Amino acid sequence: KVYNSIFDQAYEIDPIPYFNFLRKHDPVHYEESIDAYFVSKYKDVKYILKNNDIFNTKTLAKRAEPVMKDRVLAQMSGQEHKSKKKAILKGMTGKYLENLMPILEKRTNDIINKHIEKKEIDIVNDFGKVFAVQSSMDLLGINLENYEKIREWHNGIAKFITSFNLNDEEIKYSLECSDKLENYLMPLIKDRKKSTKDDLISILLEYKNDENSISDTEILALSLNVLLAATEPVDKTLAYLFYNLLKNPEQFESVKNNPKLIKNAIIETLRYNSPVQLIPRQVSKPFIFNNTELQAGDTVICMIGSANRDPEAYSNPDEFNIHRSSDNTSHSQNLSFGTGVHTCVGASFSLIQLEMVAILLLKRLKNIKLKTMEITEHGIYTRGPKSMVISFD
Ligand code: HEM
Ligand SMILES: CC(C)C[C@@H]1NC(=O)[C@H](CC(C)C)NC1=O
Repeated sequence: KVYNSIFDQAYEIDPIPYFNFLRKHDPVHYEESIDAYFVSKYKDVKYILKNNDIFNTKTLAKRAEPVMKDRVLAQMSGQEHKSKKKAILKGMTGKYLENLMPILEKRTNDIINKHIEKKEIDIVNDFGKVFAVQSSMDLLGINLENYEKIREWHNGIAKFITSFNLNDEEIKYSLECSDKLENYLMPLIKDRKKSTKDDLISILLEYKNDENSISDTEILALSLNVLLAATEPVDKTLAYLFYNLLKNPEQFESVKNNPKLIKNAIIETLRYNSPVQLIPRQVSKPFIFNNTELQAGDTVICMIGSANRDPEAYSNPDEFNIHRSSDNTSHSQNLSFGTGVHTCVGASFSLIQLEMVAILLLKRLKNIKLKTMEITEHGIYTRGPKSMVISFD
C-alpha cells in the first residue's frame, strides 16, 4: 500500500517534500486515479525524453487534440516534425525576431505605463498574464483588439490540457473555449492566405511539403499550440524571477550591478520553480527503471521540477543561486524546456523575451520592494504564484 500521492492536497501546496520522498523511495510512482507513473529522478526523466522511440507522445492525442482541433507539433515525428518545427522557429528567429522584439518592448512599456503612477504592480495579474497573451498574438500575427477574450478562451483550453479528471461541466466549458477560438481564428487564417503577412500564421500557410499545403485546421492546431505553449509559462516565470531575486537581496543587487547576470537568473528560476512541471509519454514496449516494471501502453509522467532539484544533478538543489556554473560542485543542464526531439522550440526566444522584460522593469521601476512577502502557488501540471506584487518609486 502507498500513502504519498501526487493528488494529496499537501502536494499542490508544497511539492518539494514529495520530490525528495519520491526520488529516494519511489522514483517510478504509480497513481491509480489516473493509471500513470510519475518519474522523479533527473537521470530517468532525461532518459525518457531522450528516447522518443521508446517513450512516445501518443498521450497528447488524448490530453490535447480535443481542444487543439488537430495534431500538435509534439505529436509529430520524423521529417514532418523536423520540418514544421523549423517552420515555427523561423517565426521567432532571423528577421521575424528582429521585427518582433521592438513590438514586445512596446507591449512591456504600455503595461508599465498603465501602472507606473500607482507605485505598485502585480507581476502575475497586471503584467505577466497580459503581456504573455499579447506577445503570443504578436508572434502569431493576431491583432490585439480582442486580446481579453483570447486570454479567457486560452485559459479554458489550457485548463483542459493541464488538468486531470475534470468533470463534465468543466470539459464542456473548455471545449466551448476551443470552439470560440476556432470561430475567431479561422476567418483570420483565410484572410491571411489571400494576403500574406510577416507572421507565424503566414509562415504556416506558406509551408510546403512535397508541393503540398496543409489543411487550415492543421494551421489552426499549430496556431493554438503556439498560443498555449508561449502564453502559459510566461507570467509564472516572470513572477518567480522577481520573487526569488527579492527573497535573495544580495543576488538581486548583483543583477542590478551586472545586467549580464539576468540570463543566468532566468535559467536558475526555470530550474528552481519550473513552470511546466509535468511531461507525459506513452511506453511503447516492456521496460524497467530501478525495479518498477512498465508495460506497452502504460503512461509515464516526467516530473520536471523534481528532476531539476535532483542532488545527483545539482549541488544544494533546493537553494536558489543565480551563480551556478558548470565551470565551478555539481551542475547539469536543467530540463525546464524538455530535452531530445521535442525540446521547446521557443526556448531561446523565451530567454530573450524574458530578459528584455526584466531589463525594462529594472530600468523603469526604481527601488523595487517586495509586497507579496509569501507567495501561494497553484497548479501541479503548470505552476505559479497566484499573485506577486512589488512596489516602486
Ligand atoms: C519559459 C517559457 C517556456 C517553457 C518553460 C516551455 C516549456 C516547454 C517544454 C517543457 C516543452 C516539452 C514538451 C514535451 O516534451 O512534451 C515545450 C515544447 C514546446 N514549446 Fe515551449 N516552453 C516555453 C515557451 C514556449 C514558447 C515561447 C513557444 C513559442 C512557440 C513554445 C512552443 C513550444 C512548442 C511548439 C513545443 C513542442 C516542441 C516539439 O514538439 O518539438 N514554447 N515547451
Ligand atoms: C502544449 C502541449 C499539447 C504540447 C507541448 N507540451 C508542453 O508541455 C509545452 C508547454 C505547455 C504544457 C504549456 N508545450 C508543448 O508544445
